[PDB]
Amino acid sequence: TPQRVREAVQEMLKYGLLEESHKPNLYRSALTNIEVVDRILEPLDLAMGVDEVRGLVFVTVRQ
Amino acid sequence: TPQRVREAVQEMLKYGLLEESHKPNLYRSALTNIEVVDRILEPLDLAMGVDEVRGLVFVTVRQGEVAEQDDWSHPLVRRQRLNLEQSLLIAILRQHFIAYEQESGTGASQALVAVDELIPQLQVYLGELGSEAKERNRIITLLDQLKGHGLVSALDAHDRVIIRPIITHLANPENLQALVVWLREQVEG
Repeated sequence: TPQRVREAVQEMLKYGLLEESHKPNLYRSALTNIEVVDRILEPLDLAMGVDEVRGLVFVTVRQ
Repeated sequence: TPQRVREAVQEMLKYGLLEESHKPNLYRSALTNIEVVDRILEPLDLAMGVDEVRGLVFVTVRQGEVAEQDDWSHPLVRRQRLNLEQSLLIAILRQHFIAYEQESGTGASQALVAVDELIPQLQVYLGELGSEAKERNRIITLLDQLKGHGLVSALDAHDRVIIRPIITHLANPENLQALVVWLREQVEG
């Protein structure tokens, strides 16, 4: 598991959201690794939602 | 991922610890899945400690490949640090817990200590205040601050407090040795 992917996952789980204007590196890491983030968050019953209009990465309770 | 594993991990993260005497099923679910929980918590820089003698499952900050981390700069840590007065009170509570545990056998019990018993022992170190009310309020404030870290419980109607078992892992001989070395360095300069 890449270090950048782990850092982005930690930041997303902590702050609950990711913005490209604030953290371009984590946003790019998570945007290009959507399948990786989904696989990571599946055991936690969580899913990642992406709004590329505003560069907003959020978490939703998958069900 | 099994439902029991996810539920146990989420509950343990929510509360910070799992005790068999309170949550036996969750304790059984988490104890038999050491590798699964380790894999789950590895990306989050967290680790699981198990004490089957005391039947406790606790969560600690995983040690990365850094010589000094201070163990408080982790983003998910919300607790504040511990000063000398709280540390001395914790040491007193650990001595009392050792006394309670040595004369203990088969059966379920808890470590209960009254405030008035602890009053003179801490008076020996800190000193003596003019009024008993001032000392009692100081003790109450210290106990409340320590309860904010999940080490004791709320005072009962008979002026007693219950010591949580986690202090045993908080006051392990390695941490005690580190604190003793640090205090020795502080006093000598």
